[PDB]
Amino acid sequence: SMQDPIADMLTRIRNGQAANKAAVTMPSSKLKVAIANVLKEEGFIEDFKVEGDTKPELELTLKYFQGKAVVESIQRVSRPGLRIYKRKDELPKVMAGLGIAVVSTSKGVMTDRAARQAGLGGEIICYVA
Amino acid sequence: SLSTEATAKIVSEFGRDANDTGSTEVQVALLTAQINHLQGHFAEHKKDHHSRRGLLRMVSQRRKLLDYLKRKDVARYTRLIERLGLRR
RNA sequence: GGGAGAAGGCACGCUGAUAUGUAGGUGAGGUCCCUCGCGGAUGGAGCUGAAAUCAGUCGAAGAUACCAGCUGGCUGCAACU
RNA sequence: GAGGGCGCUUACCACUUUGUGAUUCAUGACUGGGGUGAAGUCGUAACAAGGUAACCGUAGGGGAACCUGCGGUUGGAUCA
RNA sequence: GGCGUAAAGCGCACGCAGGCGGUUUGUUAAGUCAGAUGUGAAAUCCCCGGGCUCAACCUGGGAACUGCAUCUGAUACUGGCAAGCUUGAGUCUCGUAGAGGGGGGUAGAAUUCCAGGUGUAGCGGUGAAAUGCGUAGAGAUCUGGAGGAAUACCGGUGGCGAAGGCGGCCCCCUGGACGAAGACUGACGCUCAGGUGCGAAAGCGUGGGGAGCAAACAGGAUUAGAUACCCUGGUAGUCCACGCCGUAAACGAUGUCGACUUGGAGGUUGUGCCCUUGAGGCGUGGCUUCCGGAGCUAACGCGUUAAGUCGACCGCCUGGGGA
RNA sequence: UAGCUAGUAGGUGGGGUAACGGCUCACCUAGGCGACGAUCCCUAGCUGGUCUGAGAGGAUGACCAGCCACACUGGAACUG
Ligand SMILES: [Mg+2]
Ligand SMILES: [Mg+2]
Ligand SMILES: [Mg+2]
Ligand SMILES: [Mg+2]
Ligand SMILES: [Mg+2]
Ligand SMILES: [Mg+2]
Ligand SMILES: [Mg+2]
Ligand SMILES: [Mg+2]
Ligand SMILES: [Mg+2]
Ligand SMILES: [Mg+2]
Ligand SMILES: [Mg+2]
Ligand SMILES: [Mg+2]
Ligand SMILES: [Mg+2]
Ligand SMILES: [Mg+2]
Ligand SMILES: [Mg+2]
Ligand SMILES: [Mg+2]
Ligand SMILES: [Mg+2]
Ligand SMILES: [Mg+2]
Ligand SMILES: [Mg+2]
Repeated sequence: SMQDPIADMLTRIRNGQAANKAAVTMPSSKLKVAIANVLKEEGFIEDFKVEGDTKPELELTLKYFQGKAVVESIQRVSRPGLRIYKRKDELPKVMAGLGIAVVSTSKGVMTDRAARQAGLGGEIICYVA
Repeated sequence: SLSTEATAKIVSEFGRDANDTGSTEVQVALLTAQINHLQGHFAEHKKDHHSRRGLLRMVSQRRKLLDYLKRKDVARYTRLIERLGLRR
């Protein structure tokens, strides 16, 4: 069933990028809303919308550069079947610092660089490059 | 399977009015009725394994409503098994 | 179901106490119900009474006599009474 | 006279003993398969349509590979 | 790391434990994260050093001992509590298609046998044969009869079932499946070790049944042989009841559920709209077949019904023989 | 190896103990352990650390240092 909506978000992205789709849309959620935001700020997507009210529909506008998709890889890390938590001194960095990892912290979800500057750990949602 | 009158009668008897057609109590009475009716059917035939697999689906589904019912609200579950005479 | 009493072991008399005879069992007078007799709750008097356990005692020996299984293993044949 | 000690007496218990089990290592006439060789005898089941398509499960037969029945699969050739 | 074919998806299901879990507010702060204090012997290891001529060696201070326990805090995540939420799931209404199941009834073709008629010397079988059957009159043909099994045509990569599997027609009871609107319950969901059930054929118990087919068995042939392939016969068994057995290449050799990703031509079954302006036409749902794109793959291939791209749970694999 | 279990596990009290407790004793309760592996069997001293390894692990526990245990075999007190 849909027991992991996070992989679903990631996966809809991963496949739509692979399919040169201009955009993708999925059922929304606050945690998802926090991820579209981090992605925009790190220059991985154009923009997003949460259009809908009762059955909120989330929308990500994808991004392409040269014949390449801006998103080279995006994979789920922690997962309902095997949660991954790190402190601060164990925070992974992606692509040797290229790209980002999305982490959920005590003061919310942000990228590893941000969480690092604030000296905290949390549940590491994914890697992105 | 079940006749429109016997379902309409149960829907009246156990739901918050005539249209509460999906309440838990409603579902379990409807399941119970067909389960007990089929007691007659399967006493005879009995080699009707295919129909029984359909019956076990009704039973196991009835327990899941009762377990669901039992938690979210307890007086309604208790009242309900007494009213249908199951559980020992 | 059996085999099985398999096989093989600890007990055993006697005496006081726990209780001068306990549990039980039998069941009086009192009493009250009686639609009242060959009737009935209440009643626990008296009667009777096995084992059990704690402690003693005795002879060589306490199931002391009569009485009352020998037990085990390989195998022929036949099912069995 | 207290009290001690003593000796005896009960309890507990080691050494040891009797019946009966269960478990392990070794061994055993005879015996079932199994493996390996020297390239023996017998055949020739499978591989090609392997000269009766092949196999699975099953049951019977048969010096042997196997033959034969029932069902199933194609991992069967040939399909103007 | 893997399991379509190399070793590997249980034959299929329901399902307790168990692991997993949609979305909004609130709370809580267990898991989590941040700060500290205590602890984690020293030696060792490492860092920077000192020391014996160097170096092993010895040593000084720091690192580190990533662990634990408590304590003050953080609330995004996960969890526990409460209130919900309708888009997952389930119920109700009207309907559609179907060899889905169980039982009863019935129908017409056929083969076998018994009775009878006519009729004459062969039938039958094979590569050829012979066994066998026939002048006690077979076979061929007509008639009447008995009995069992199976249901031609339709019949189709057609349909249904969870697999096994299920086809003449009628009824009775009965399970699942899909569509259309609409209403209802309001996370009731996913998966399953154990367990529980189902489970072709052959086999087995008991009692019935017995036409046809047919292991065994027997004969005639073929053959160097011929325990066979072919031929003439033939018993179990195939059939029914009830009960076992629990296995198959039980196969798509592909576990189950949900999400996402270019396309083409069909078959099948719903239903909206359309002038059915006439077989047709365009839409929207269910199942299915074939070809293929990216990607995947060792290749063969798979290819929206994945072997693509993720996600929760299970089963199982670890060289060959031996087994 | 899938059940193990009567001082067995809990209770009231007497004793006992340097000290709590089935430590022990009578007396009530009928519980206790275990699929998160109880018992059973085979084996073994435990750690700091050692060898390997980028690492995670894997192997391992002479010399050194920390705890337990033994003292010809089994049983027992005795002194302090
Ligand atoms: Mg129906
Ligand atoms: Mg005799
Ligand atoms: Mg051959
Ligand atoms: Mg052949
Ligand atoms: Mg065959
Ligand atoms: Mg491998
Ligand atoms: Mg294979
Ligand atoms: Mg399968
Ligand atoms: Mg240290
Ligand atoms: Mg120096
Ligand atoms: Mg929460
Ligand atoms: Mg039979
Ligand atoms: Mg024959
Ligand atoms: Mg098998
Ligand atoms: Mg293709
Ligand atoms: Mg005490
Ligand atoms: Mg030792
Ligand atoms: Mg390595
Ligand atoms: Mg000693």
